[PDB]
Amino acid sequence: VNFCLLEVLIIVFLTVLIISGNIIVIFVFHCAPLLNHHTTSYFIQTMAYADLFVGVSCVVPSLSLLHHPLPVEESLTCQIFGFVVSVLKSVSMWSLACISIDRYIAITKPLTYNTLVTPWRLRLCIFLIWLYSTLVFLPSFFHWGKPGYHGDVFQWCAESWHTDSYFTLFIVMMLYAPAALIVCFTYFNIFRICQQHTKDISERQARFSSMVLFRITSVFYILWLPYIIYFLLESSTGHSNRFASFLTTWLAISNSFCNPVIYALSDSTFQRGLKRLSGAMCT
Amino acid sequence: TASIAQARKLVEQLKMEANIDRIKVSKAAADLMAYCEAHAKEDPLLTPVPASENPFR
Amino acid sequence: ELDQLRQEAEQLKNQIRDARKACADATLSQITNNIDPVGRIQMRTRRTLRGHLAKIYAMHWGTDSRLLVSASQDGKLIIWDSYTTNKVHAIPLRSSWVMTCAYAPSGNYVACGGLDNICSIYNLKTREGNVRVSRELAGHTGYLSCCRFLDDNQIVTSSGDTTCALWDIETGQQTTTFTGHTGDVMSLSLAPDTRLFVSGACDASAKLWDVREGMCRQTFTGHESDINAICFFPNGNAFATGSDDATCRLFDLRADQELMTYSHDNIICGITSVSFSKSGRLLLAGYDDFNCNVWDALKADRAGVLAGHDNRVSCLGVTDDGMAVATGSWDSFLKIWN
Amino acid sequence: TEDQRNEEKAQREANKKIEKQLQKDKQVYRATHRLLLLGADNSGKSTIVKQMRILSGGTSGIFETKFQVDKVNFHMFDVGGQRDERRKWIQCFNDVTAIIFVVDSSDYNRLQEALNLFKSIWNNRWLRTISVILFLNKQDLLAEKVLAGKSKIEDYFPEFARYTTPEDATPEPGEDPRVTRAKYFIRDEFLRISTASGDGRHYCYPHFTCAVDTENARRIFNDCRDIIQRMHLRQYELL
Amino acid sequence: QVQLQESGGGLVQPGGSLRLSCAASGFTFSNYKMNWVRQAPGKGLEWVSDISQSGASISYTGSVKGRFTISRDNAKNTLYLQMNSLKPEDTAVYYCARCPAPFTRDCFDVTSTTYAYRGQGTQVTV
Repeated sequence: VNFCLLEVLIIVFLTVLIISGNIIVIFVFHCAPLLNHHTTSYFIQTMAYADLFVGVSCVVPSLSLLHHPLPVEESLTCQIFGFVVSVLKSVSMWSLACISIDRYIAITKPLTYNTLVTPWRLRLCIFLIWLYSTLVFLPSFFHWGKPGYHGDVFQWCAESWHTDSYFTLFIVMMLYAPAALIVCFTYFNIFRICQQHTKDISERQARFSSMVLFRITSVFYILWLPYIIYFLLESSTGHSNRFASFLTTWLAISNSFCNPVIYALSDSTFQRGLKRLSGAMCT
Repeated sequence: TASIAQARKLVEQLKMEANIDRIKVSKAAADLMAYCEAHAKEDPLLTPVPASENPFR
Repeated sequence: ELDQLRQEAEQLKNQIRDARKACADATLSQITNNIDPVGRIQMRTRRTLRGHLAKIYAMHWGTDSRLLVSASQDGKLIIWDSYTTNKVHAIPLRSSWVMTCAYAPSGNYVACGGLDNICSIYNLKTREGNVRVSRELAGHTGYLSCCRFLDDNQIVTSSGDTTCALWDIETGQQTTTFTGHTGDVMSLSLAPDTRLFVSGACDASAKLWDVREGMCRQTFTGHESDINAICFFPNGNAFATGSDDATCRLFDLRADQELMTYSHDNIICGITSVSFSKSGRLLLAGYDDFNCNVWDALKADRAGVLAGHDNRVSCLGVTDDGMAVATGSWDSFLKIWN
Repeated sequence: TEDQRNEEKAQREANKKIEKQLQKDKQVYRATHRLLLLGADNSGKSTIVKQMRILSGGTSGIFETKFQVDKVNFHMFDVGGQRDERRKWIQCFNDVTAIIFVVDSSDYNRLQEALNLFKSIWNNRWLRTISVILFLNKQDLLAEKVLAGKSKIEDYFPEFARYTTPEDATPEPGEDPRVTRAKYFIRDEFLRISTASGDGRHYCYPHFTCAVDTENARRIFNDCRDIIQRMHLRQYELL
Repeated sequence: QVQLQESGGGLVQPGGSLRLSCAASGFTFSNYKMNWVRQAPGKGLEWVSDISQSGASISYTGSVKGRFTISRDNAKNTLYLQMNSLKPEDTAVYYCARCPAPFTRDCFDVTSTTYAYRGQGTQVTV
């Protein structure tokens, strides 16, 4: 049980940080007076809830690796697990893109922003994100492919369930590429406008002589992209290193606790809210 | 004419301030301490209220 | 002969100064070796009243100690239940720039005023259940900074045109006008007996007026800058002021001289609201350092800090019961602290 | 206790109705954009608000107008009913998007008072986050005052002797290089204040406005747009 | 109470020299930005000069930039205007105005009404 102990320690080290950080962020965004209802707070709350659900889905691989509870089918577990956490990651990803949408609009339509982004459209938006993420991975239950290498820690489900390139090229074009495209275009426009304004400020200061959201999105994609490239490689032509698959999958899972840590330990005003809520907790 | 009326008004206002029955500030301090020790057993914020009679808990 | 008048005024004010020094036989903090310090006070936000879009600029408590009026700069006069956090009323104001609100001692009426330069009065206990403005008081020529009901019919109104006034609401005219101040009277306080009231101005002077005879009974000048906030001591003898000097001052009317100076080295923002607890042992002070302080009024020490607001504390009140203290602020929430 | 429960239910119904109305009002409140208009007796700010107004009569203290440009509501306060002291009622405007500042650019003796007012507004601890859309008014009269001689701008501002024009627009100010050298000297006089303080929190947006100018609504529009953009880019701290 | 008394002045022929001194009592003199404001006859008031809390930051209006010089001492609570190369345009009442608040760089001191922390006055005639 040397590899078993190593993998279960990795899984525990993921899941305790995941559940603690997401519980903390959920209680913060539920108890914050000023940060109660924004145009981005709904999406950030959805990210926190999705990653908490990632944690409550990642609790059961620990049990199967240590205490081993199995259902009657005994193989359906990955069929739910490798489904559900996958959907949750999609629920995370698109929500970040949705953030990258509205802040883009907040810069592009700055005076009509509250006319374009209302809380009703937020509720419709998170509903559409969850529905679309669940709909894309449904053919996994139709035996048209494995929807990702989550659940490969179950020793049965890796070599018995085979990915399909039709399914992979279906979900990458429909779920994996468009989120990255929306984020890339929106942060391109944000940084272009920031360069124009920095040019203006620098010019006026020349005439008279004598990024917590960015790092959340960036860290998400650079911790998540190895999983995409190795997933597409292993689903394209028949060559799959097991260790690299495990490494990339749990690296992709690992951003779920990274987002609360990056947000709380990197922002200033959210850190002030964190300290004030911790004081109201202790006192 | 206006300056004389302003002088009368200001002198009489400062004069009404002038003939005021002042009391030594030691007695003022004594009166404040007497009033605060009158309500020392009564103020809901000098001593915190028990939670049963608090209408906010 | 203006120089002769100036030296005459200097002679009489030196007579006042010598009378105050004759009063100042011993300082207050010297006599109080035997008093027990209050020690430690902490107060927690029992209810966060969130309903205001813009910065809250005024509040007034109720005499029932439960129904508080609040005024914010979006144009809403919201009457809240402090117990069950229920917005029993929310008036849209005619002009959103209001800087003061009043709650009648009977509880039947509220009032507001500000840069509209008009004191509007709204009838809470209307027959139909829809609150309507009763009458507008349109005699001031500056702005409006503080108003208080003496009763359901007599209201005293501080203003930016240097003059306080007292009005008959049913008539609509000023029963009297107090015109002794030099600039921008910002806060007025009522005595318990409602026979005489105090008011601090931007001329750094806090002045005691008689209600019935319409004259300035006394003048106090200890502060160095604009006075923003005044309240009587609960007995009616003393009163404390909060000025833009970043210090509070406790004067006593019977001695015509300041008694305490509540200040510290590390506080460099002007007091925006002040209040006295029911015993008067606690002086509560809003601030522009985003947090309130609470002081022991009998030793000039910081009893505690009320830090919960993201912006400056624009208003501050304590119940007649003395159980709660509400602090509104410019971050658009009130917070009620026990 | 049953009628007590009815009383609590009626209270909850009142709170629900009030909060629904407050959402209905919060939408309009965030939709509209507040503009504190500031000026003097010399500065033609009434003319400027007239061009955004024309292109009932009340004496309720302060003028408070509405204009609209590309379906955005602009709600502009002229506070003209108070005393000439302004250090307490100016604190009410810490949350306005943009302070308009109209200046009579022709009267050089009044300009030191105008720059002193501008420097007070810039460095006020409650106006340190509000950008100022400076409207240097009466350029067609400043052209007369400089081309006519007999009014010694160098004797009103001694720094004008050692000043040179940095940049110019070609058709409208570019007919004469003297008045242009005058007008940017006025502009830079305010800008020397604006760049002396304020760590990206607020900016001056100076405009050369004639006696009549129909485009001031669009200038306020395109500057408030940049103001909202710059604060959105300022929560990112890319600096 | 707060007082701001001005000493100096009188009558001086054009081209002369003078030095006004403001003794200001009733506050911490160091914590405030002090100002010199004049009132020519038949006019309103108009700000002439100002000096910051430590004396480092100094400004004058666009007429007296080279001629006059503002200075202050905070252990003496005194504010000086050293007037040189005087002019018939310099005949005015001179007030040492105080900025209304401490620890701030914003001032409102030119007001045609009775501003509270303006000095009593001094006829300076040329």
